[PDB]
Amino acid sequence: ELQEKLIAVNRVSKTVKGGRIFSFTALTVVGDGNGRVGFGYGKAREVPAAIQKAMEKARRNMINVALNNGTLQHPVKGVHTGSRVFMQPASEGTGIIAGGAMRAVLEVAGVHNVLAKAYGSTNPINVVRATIDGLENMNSPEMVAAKRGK
Amino acid sequence: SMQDPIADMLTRIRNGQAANKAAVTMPSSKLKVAIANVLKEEGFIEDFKVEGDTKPELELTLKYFQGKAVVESIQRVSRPGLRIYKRKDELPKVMAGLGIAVVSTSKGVMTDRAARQAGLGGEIICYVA
Amino acid sequence: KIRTLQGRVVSDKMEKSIVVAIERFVKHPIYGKFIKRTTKLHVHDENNECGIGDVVEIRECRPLSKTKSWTLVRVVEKAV
Amino acid sequence: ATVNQLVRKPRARKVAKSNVPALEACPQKRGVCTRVYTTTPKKPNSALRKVCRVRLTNGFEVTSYIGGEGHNLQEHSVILIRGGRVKDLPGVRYHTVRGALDCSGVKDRKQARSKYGVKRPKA
Amino acid sequence: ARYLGPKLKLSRREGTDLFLKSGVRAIDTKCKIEQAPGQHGARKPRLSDYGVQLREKQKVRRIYGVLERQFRNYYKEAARLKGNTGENLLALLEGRLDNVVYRMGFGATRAEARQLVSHKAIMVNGRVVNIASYQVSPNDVVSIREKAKKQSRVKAALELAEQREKPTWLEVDAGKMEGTFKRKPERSDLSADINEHLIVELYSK
RNA sequence: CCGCAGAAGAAGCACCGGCUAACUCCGUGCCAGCAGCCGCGGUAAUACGGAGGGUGCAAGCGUUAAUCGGAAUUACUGGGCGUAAAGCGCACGCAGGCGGUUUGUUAAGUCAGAUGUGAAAUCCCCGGGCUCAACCUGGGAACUGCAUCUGAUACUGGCAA
RNA sequence: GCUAGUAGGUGGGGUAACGGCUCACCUAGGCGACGAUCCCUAGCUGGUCUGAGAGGAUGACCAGCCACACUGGAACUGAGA
RNA sequence: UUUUUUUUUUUUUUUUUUUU
Repeated sequence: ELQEKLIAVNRVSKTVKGGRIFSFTALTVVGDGNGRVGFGYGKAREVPAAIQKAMEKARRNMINVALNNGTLQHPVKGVHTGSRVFMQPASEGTGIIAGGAMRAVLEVAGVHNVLAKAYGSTNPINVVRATIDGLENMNSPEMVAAKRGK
Repeated sequence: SMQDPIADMLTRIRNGQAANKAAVTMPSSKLKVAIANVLKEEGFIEDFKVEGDTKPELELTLKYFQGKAVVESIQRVSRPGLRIYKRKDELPKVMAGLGIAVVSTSKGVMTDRAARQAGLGGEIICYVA
Repeated sequence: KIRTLQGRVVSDKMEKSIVVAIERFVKHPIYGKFIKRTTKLHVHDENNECGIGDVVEIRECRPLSKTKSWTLVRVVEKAV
Repeated sequence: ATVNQLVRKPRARKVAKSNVPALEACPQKRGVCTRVYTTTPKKPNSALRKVCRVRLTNGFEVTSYIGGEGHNLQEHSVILIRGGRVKDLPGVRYHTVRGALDCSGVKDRKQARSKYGVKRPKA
Repeated sequence: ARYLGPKLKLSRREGTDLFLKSGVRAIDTKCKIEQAPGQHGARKPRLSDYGVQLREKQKVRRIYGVLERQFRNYYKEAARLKGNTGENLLALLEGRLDNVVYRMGFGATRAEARQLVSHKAIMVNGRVVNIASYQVSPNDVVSIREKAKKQSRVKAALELAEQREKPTWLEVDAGKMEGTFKRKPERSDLSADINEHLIVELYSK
């Protein structure tokens, strides 16, 4: 019962010698509703073939996000070249008021109380890369309680 | 480091603790040894020792978990003359509730939580998280 | 209940007066450095024992002439 | 891609370049009809359009467009002034909502409704 | 000023099994969903990420029959209130005077019930509050007045609601026609099929 | 409020691109023309200009004179120095900024309190009187500072070493 | 680049009460790049068109100031002009 | 780090709608 979505695309088609060339790309996210989120890229000679190749890569493992219960307990750094980025939990009761530019990557797991819109860049790639590569850097309750105990 | 007493105490626990060491050692100072104490007793470090008693050195067992610095999210916010004195209910309450900060006031160096409960404001040394 | 400032003797002209002027301890809402601007501490001296070179304590008395309120009390910082 | 050439006109189709000099207070004003003209040979063969000058104290001389239908917009009048310098007009930097006084403007144009202020026809 | 009709035109876009006309013959067989309700574009329409919340403001605006006026003046205080968007807003439209009387069965349609309440046929504990945005809070009471209490339309409701799901949030008498909300409506069992938070997120776009 | 007498007596403008929002049948040839960022018209003009229908909404509907929106910008509270803009070839000293860090001591700033100010309509919450929305309101609070004093000592500055 | 009774003593005089507030006088003392001269441009407050809000901004409800009402300067008469 | 075998060649107008 995994959930499977696009986010972004290119027009990617230029002049040459010689006439014009074109391509078909995709940036997609997948997840599993108990807490697991992931992401994958692709390309083809054709539209859905690129989406296919992209989602097939997105189906890889999916990071179990530290949720307790409907949303998550630390601002884990999504570190990139300035995105910064962080998200902010809301008090488990009001919705996913996140940036529609990157909301996908948390609605594929049904994370119901997290907000923050597109902080330092007007580009959905900038934040969607920044997040998954910094979500792997999360800590469990039992890990923050070893870090401040044993 | 003398341009900002006692600031190097928060940089050195970031440096060594990123840099592969379970250990760091330095000369002691009028606020640092109380900070070392609270960092253990909350558990952000594994131990501290103090050594050469009549003119002592100050030594902390950094917590080299996954090879990454425990004090990576840290900020030392009060600076020279442009101090940060805050009232008993203006105090830090960070990370949506999970905390914390380390302060100093009319009973010593302590956590912001333990300050809020004693009902006192103070000198905001650092946001530990 | 005296207001006791810590005055450098910074001018002498009058047979029974001295100017002990230091910074103006009444503050205002601003950045975060000390209140380092003067106030005119004019003082009816008579013993003249503090001369040029002490720092003197003082207290609030009548302006027996042109707003010259204070009198001398004791030497806060001796002779240099 | 050489920006000094490129910036002038490149792909927009409203093309923002509008030249609207002078200020000295506000744009929404009263404007005396001063002295009528209908002179000046141009490419748009402008017909019956008496485009006059206004005695605005602004640091140079200026002119206004006739702003709406109705042929009498005499030299003794004093109408309202507003921006909207169509590509057609050289020199001018305003048009006019001109049915004040005795100059009337819209005559029996039932379609004009909220755009000029006219009443209903025969329902 | 609340739109008046063509009332089944509202169903031909707001969708299936609405309260507005609950009762007889029209339901399914002439509200044309699955047939082709908008025939010309029927071949390949689309939606929008915002548009799909917009049709759900429309759900709430037309199923209960309230103005753009009221949608703003219920949200006005919903920034002071303490719960979810579904409590803060959608519950109130379910329990304003012209809506609660339909719910108990003092009228047969959710467009008839408003006309009734402005006609001085209903009271609140004595108050003939035709100001039908007035909202009837729990354990205090709403009644049809004496000279209108079993008056034809009422029995065309009460004999027809008898075969259907009557909610527990409110309680009535079906033989002397008076009642109240016995608790606050709950976003679980409020039985409106709506995603009750869309109508305030629609401000954030 | 209570009987007669009748749905009777009570509505419309933008318009319709795309922005929140519904589209076509036609016109005149960068005509006449809106002109806010965009976009429209260069004989096939989706909103220029006419018309058919319908739409957003209903004592309302577009739009206007200013200016911040979204947009993060004069930043003790809030900052960017490869970029827009961005450590100025160069530092003789005159004032100025930071003056090495701790003992014994000190509390003026630090912080908490007791007591005063802010009669009454706040902001922020409830309970109600009118049929009632409103309105009319009463009740509950919070006000950094400044005053007068009781303290608690980790900084800010000092004092003796 | 600003002082003139202005800066300090002398001591005469009168303010309910202070003082170059000031005369006369003996002497030249007072300020300044830790903003002295001098002008901008303005109604200012509790509030609030708008709130994590800090900024942009208005001063006009009630009054609080003023300040009038022809250009008014100003004395008198009145507790109160 | 020697790199002058002649200097010049008018404006257009291409450009298969659109949300994804």
